[PDB]
Amino acid sequence: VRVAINGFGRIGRLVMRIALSRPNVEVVALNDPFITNDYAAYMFKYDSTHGRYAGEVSHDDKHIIVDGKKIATYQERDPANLPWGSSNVDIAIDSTGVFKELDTAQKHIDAGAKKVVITAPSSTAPMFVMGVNEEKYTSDLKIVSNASCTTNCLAPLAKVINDAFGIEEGLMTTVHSLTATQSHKDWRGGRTASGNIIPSSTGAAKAVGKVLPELQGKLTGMAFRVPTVDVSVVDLTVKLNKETTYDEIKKVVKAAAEGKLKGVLGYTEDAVVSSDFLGDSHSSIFDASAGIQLSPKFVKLVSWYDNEYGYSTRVVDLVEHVAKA
Ligand SMILES: *[C@H](CC(=O)Nc1ccc(C#C)cc1)C(=O)OC
Repeated sequence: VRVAINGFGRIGRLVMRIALSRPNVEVVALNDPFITNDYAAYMFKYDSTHGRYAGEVSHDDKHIIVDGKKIATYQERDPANLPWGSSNVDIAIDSTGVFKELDTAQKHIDAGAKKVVITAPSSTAPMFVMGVNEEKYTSDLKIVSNASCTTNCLAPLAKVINDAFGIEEGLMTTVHSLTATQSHKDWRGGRTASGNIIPSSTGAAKAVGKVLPELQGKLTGMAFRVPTVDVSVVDLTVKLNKETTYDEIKKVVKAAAEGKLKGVLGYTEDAVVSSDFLGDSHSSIFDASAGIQLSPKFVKLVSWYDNEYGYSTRVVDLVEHVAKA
């Protein structure tokens, strides 16, 4: 599968690291009008949290070069100008977060790509979360969104819990890290991040309603942003339809993690802390020891996620899936 990446922020760079390692995915091109090839190579080589790339990185006037593989580079403000038809780009991965609707992501189709994968939530493109609703994709949909990293953490765990015990209602808190610098629409967010706990909204709990229609209207929540490494944790307080015990929840989650959700949902019982998940490619790692059940239908469930790395692995997953179709 021949892919091109638009945008070389955190996500585009990690999607590229992962796609270089996928045997059936070939990275053909990169586009980003705001950086030069030498900065792109620097940014790709170094990462404060996910380590130096274990391989050789350089560049020339027309490529970024990774372990010898030359990857053509472009600087187009308008993706309609990119040579995707000429380059034979099967799937364009858009990680700019600005061409994230059906009419704007269309530009990659116009430029010659067969399909587009938006690495950001979308109001108009269909949204897919691996292990939740990817079986619902059909090969006539040409533009799709991988939702958000918090949605990717919550939705697999919510699906498992709802399938086994039913969710009547749930309230979610995410203790959310500073990913990168991501302030006149959000006053709390313009305060110094570095020493503060900063409450914030989130649409993650409601976007689960898109990929799990049966949970529509049954979840909401909020976030506390903290100044830690790029690993966050979801704190899900659910009212259940059916009585259960915490050991039963553990077995159900563990079975899904070892079975149908292998590689997407993880499971631990160790005395973990957030930095133990830097680089973890799961969407959601259930922390069995951190959760707590009060009564047979009322439980707090806890799940970790590297908010860049698991998401970016799911992106390349969705790319292969959309291609396998
Ligand atoms: C996952 C990474 C991420 O969570 N970025 C993020 C989201 C919300 C806020 C706020 C307020 C800050 C940073 C991702 O990129 O999904 C879109």
